[PDB]
Formats: sequence, C-alpha cells, structure tokens
Amino acid sequence: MILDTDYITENGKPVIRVFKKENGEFKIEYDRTFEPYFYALLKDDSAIEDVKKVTAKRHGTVVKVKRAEKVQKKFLGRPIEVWKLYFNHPQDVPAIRDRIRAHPAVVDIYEYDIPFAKRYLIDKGLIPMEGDEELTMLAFAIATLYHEGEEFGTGPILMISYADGSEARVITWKKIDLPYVDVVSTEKEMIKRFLRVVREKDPDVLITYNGDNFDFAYLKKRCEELGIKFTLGRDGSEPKIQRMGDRFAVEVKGRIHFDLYPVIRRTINLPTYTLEAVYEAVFGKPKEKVYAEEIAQAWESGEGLERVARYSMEDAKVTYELGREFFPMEAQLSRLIGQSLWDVSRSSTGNLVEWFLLRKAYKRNELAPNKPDERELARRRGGYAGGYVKEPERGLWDNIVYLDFRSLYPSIIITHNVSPDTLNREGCKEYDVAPEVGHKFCKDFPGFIPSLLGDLLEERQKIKRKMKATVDPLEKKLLDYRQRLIKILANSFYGYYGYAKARWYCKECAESVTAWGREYIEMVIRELEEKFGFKVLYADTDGLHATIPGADAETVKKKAKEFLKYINPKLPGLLELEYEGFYVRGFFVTKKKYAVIDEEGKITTRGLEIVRRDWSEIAKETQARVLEAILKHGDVEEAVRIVKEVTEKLSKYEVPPEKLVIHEQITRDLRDYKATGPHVAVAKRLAARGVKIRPGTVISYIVLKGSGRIGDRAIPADEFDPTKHRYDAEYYIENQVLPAVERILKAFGYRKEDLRY
DNA sequence: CGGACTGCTTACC
DNA sequence: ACTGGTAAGCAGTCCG
Ligand SMILES: [Ca+2]
Ligand SMILES: [Ca+2]
Repeated sequence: MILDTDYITENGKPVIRVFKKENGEFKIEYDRTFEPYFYALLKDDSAIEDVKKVTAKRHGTVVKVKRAEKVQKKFLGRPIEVWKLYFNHPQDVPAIRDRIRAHPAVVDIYEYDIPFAKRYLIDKGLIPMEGDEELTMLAFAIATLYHEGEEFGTGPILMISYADGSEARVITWKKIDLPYVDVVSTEKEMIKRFLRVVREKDPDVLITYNGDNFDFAYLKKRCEELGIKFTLGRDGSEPKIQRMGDRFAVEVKGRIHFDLYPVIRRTINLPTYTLEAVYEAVFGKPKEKVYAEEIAQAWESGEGLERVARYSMEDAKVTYELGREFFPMEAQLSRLIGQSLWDVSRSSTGNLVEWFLLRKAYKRNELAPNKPDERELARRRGGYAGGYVKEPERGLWDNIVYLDFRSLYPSIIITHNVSPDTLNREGCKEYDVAPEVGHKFCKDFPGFIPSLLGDLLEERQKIKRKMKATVDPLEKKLLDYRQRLIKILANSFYGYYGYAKARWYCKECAESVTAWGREYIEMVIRELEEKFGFKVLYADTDGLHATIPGADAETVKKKAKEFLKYINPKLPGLLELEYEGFYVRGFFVTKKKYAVIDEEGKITTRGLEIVRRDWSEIAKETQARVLEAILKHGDVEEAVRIVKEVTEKLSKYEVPPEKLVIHEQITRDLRDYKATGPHVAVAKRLAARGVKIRPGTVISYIVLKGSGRIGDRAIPADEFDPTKHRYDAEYYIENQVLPAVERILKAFGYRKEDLRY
C-alpha cells in the first residue's frame, strides 16, 4: 500500500518520494524522472519565444521556462490547444506565474496551484491505501502543569502516555508506584525515553486527540526550551507544523499522524468534544476527567499522583481504541478521493470533491478551471431558490406513511445531464429546459459531473452486491465504509455546484437541480391529494408525511403502496418515489419541528429543542418526557404533572448544575462580532485572562441569579461554585423549561402560566 | 417608556 | 466554509 508522497531537493533537482509498505516492510521509492508543468493560452501560437523571454526573480538564484510544448486538451468539453510550460524546480512555478500571466500575449494561466507531491499522484494514476497490509499504530497523549493565561510552553510536561495493541504505559519524572508507570530522572529524560519508545516500536501511524493544535506544538516548545532533537520521523526528521487556515496541522515525515479531533468533530454531533464525551458517545463506557487544579495540587503535593497517572494512561488507551475504530473508514476515503489519509482526514467536502474532480479530469484530458479571484468570488455572491417546505397541518394525527424520492438531487443531475459543460451549448439535437430557472441542458454527450456521478452510483451497487457475498465480517465492514462514503460524495456534488470557492462552480446548475426538485415533490403531493384521498400533513424538499384521516393502519399502508405503483412510472429517468416508514401516531409543530412514534414504540424527533445542542439538558430532558407523555402514552395530564414537578425542583434549587449548562460555538474572530450574546460576553471576559477562545471553540456557561442582561450573569460551567453564587431559577423556568414544554402542550389548549410552580 | 419591531446569531433539516 | 429554508431568543431598535 502507498502511504503518502513528498519531494526532497537532491543537489538542485527535485526527487519525488513514494512512501509505501509492501511485503510487511516499509520502503521509500524515489523518482527524479517527474518534472513540474503548468498550462498557458497565447493569442497567437507563433509568439511562444517572446513569452518564454519572461524570467522571474526568486530568493534562490533566477528561474525561466525549462521547456514548452503545444498540448491538444479540452475545456468544458470544447477543445482548446495550450502551451504546457515545464519548470526546473516546482518552487519556481508560483514565482514566474503572476508575470507569465499578466503578459498581454498570454490570455490566462491554468493548473498553477496544484502541489507537486499531490500532482505526481494524480498523473501517475497511483492510489493511496490499496491492498491488504497490517499497519502498526501508536497512540500518545500528554499532561501539562497549566496555569491561567501563561505563554503556551511555560508549563513543563508532567507525564507522556502511549498505547498500542499490546499495552499502554506512562513516562513521568515523579515517583508513582504503579506497574504501567515509568519514572525518569528529569523532564528532558522523560521525553528522551518517549522518543526511544516510538523509534524502538517503529509504528506506521501516530494517533492523537487534537495533536495538530496542542500535543505536538507543546512538545516542540518544550524540546526547544530544553534543547532536544525532537526526532520522531523514520528519516530522523523533526515534525513539520504546516498551517491550515484558522488552525495548524502536523506532519511526521515517514509516519501517518492521524488526529481524531477533526474527524470526530466533523462526523459526530455532540455538545462538548472532550475525549471523555466521545468515548461514551462511541463505546458507551464512562471516563473520568482529572482536571488541571487536581493535576497541579498532585504534582505540588506528591499526594494523589496515582490518580493523575490512571488518567494519563486511559487518555492514550481511549485515543488508541478511537483511532483503531475510525482509521479504517478514513483509509477507504484515502482510496476513494485519491489523496493521502493525512490530507483527506483534515479536508472539507468541498476539497475532497475538488480533489476527486482534478484526478478524474486528468484521466479525461479536461483542463481544470482555476479557483476564483478575490474580485470573481464577490462576482458570484448571489443566492437562489432552495427546496419546497410545506407549512405543516399542526396537531396529533394517527397512521402516517412517510414517502421520499431515492437520492433526488443526484437522480436529477444524471437524468437531466446537469453539468457546467452541458449548460446552454451551441446546436445540440436534444435539450432539457429546467422548469423555473429556464436554463437548457444538452443531451447529446454525457456531461463531466453527471458521467462521474453515474459511475459512483453504478459502483455503489457493485459494492453492496460484493457485501451480501463476502463471508469475512472484516471485509463486510470495509466494503460497507466504501459504499456509505460513495453515497456521501454523490450527494455532495449539488452543494459543490453552489460553492463560490469551488473550481467547477455553476450557479445555473445548482438553481436548476433545486428547481426540478420543487416541480417533482409538488406534483407528487398534488397527485397524492387529488388522485388518492390522502392529506399531506408535512413535506420538506424531497419527502412527505401523509395519511387518510379516518382510515386504519392497514388501509393507509395498502393505499400508500398502491400510490407508488401508480406514480413511479409517470416520473422521468432515475426519479423514483419510495415508502420509507409507517408511524402509529405523529406530532407536527412548525416547519423543521415534529416527532413520530413507530409501531414498535421508538419516538423519532426532528428540530425540537430535545435535538438542539444550544438548550439546557433540563429543558431538553423535560420536553423529551412531556413529549413521550403525549405520544408513547396518551396522558396529556402526565405531561402537565411532569412540567409542574421540573418547575418546583428548579424553584427549590434541587436541580443539579450539570443539567443547566448551555453550549454555544464561537463562529468567527471575537472582535468581528456585531451584537453580543451571553456566549460572546463569556468569550470576551475569558479572552482578557488569555484563554484561547478561537473559532470552533464551544462556550459552556451557566446563568447566575440577578436581573438585567442574561449575558452579564453568565459564568463558565467549569467556574460554578454552589456555596459562593447560586443559579437563576427564573431563567431556567421562563426562558428554557416552560417554553420547550409549551411548544408541545400549546396544541392541547394549555397556557404557560398554568405549568409554573 | 413599556411595548412592539427589527437584526444578529446559532444550530437544525 | 457544500446548499437554501427555517425556528427561536437576545438585546438592542423605533414611537407615542
Ligand atoms: Ca424522517
Ligand atoms: Ca431516500
């Protein structure tokens, strides 16, 4: 299997490395045969020498076009011949481009921003993570003596924990008499050991939890301030601290640094993303968090260091088990997208999509359109019509069928050949005119995106067939990841169309996909209500909830199945309606907010404060019970009673504080904020004390007793002390518990005043 | 000024 | 930073 690619500068020339593992051994295949390239379009072909006259001033010597050649390519299908200007070293590519472009002879520059290492893998047609090879992994984690708003590295590392299949051990420089602890002389000695342990083990993968933005950055500052060759790489290299927008990433050249945080953060929805949280969320088992006030008092005292050690070890053990679970599927994405596990795991859907296109575009001899200019991005800042959302028939209904189109937007993109290279073509024999947007789509040649989207779905069925066959549960797991990911990559293409930063941006394409969506869902609802006696209780983009009011469950089901048999043949191309749920009873509140309970008793909840992570657990828990009380059981009184108890408990300060915690994400740079919420207020106060409240940070806080602004009474959850200051029973009554409960109970002719204690 | 409007902000579907 | 459509609350805005 191939791990990743980079290049070293062997005596002026660049040498491409292909880090791999085959025959149970790690190899480094070098390659000096590859040369950088970049496409240019001149107005008059003859004057290629005049353009080649353009040199570029670089920090290291001078640079000029090593060679050139006319390449017969295509651009949005329409053939286009271009000058492919080669270069001696790739670092000269970004120097001589702003000049080579600006030149009045050259029309435009194309494919100038693709990294050399990644470019090689695209052209050679090599696929990271292929073929069954067992990769050894090693998890590691650190415990530091943190104080309030110190400089990052000022505190020394007390412990370093590591974990793998065989064991989990702790390296520290204070006497802790436990079998899994290794006591060194000093902090410098603890690290010097940890570095041996890695080397002696020689693992392919290094697993961390937020290792990119903390653990690796911290160890460097320590190793720097102590004078240590922090050499973790197989080539004996120090870790690279490369930047990635608001955050950084960390490269261990020779090994795969797998940081779980960006994966976990982008895969599971949780209020907090503490390692203690995700372990419970993924595995079910609990995990104790030994805090900094504890860690410090232990170090300073020497008293309870055995407890601080159990934490250090667990942190690693957990970190390893999370890695061993998530790494498999992230490896399948490495193969699918065509770039490294390192890149893939740190990338957005926009990038993973764009990397998929660049690869399939090369194979197809399609010249990749450039990322948008600062001016261009603002030129394409115009929103469009989205999905249809029917205003719900509010109330408590019985016997609901839920119908929805199988993969709507991708089915529309393939069926109507919605591509940027099929949009308003010159003299196609056959054309598809989109309903409201009016944009015509050519039907003579399969479009670039539709074609690939076709192949993806084509393959997803090949993989789901090989699954039913595959006897090995290990293969049946790895096959499932492949097809589950393909489906996500498939439904991502419409969004990539509407994405201003995207290479293959197409406002017309996006607007037309949604436009058809509306045509079809509305025509189903119309047929379902007219041709058949159904009442559509609710709908949203591609699905609907319906019933025959008086009818029984058996009848609803039959007549619903009858409808599919009727409608589906009248629908065009890949568009096909599906029966995907029956519910004994259902409760629709507002657009986006509703709950159902199936024949077997499982309540499904959508939109309501229960599922929202910016609501106190008591409000959510309260709503959840005052919702079960009306659905699972038909006792509207029970809900009245439940609400009346949860109020008095809050009134008599008997509700545990943990349940009163309110989580809100800080989205942008704190200074940029216009208006101040309670969660911004807390962030601005913590910023004065030098807490790292950066974009992506979650503000956990409790509202304290008083009056005026809710934000000026807001303190961090960590810093709540029952003895010192109490909580605001008025807030968690009037602003949380009562509202969420009244949403459900308002339909049963109850007032808010009624439910209070 | 004690109410109703309106804009900012977050997280959901 | 993959989209648009939507609920809902905080904390200011207007106005008689
Ligand atoms: Ca549903
Ligand atoms: Ca579906």
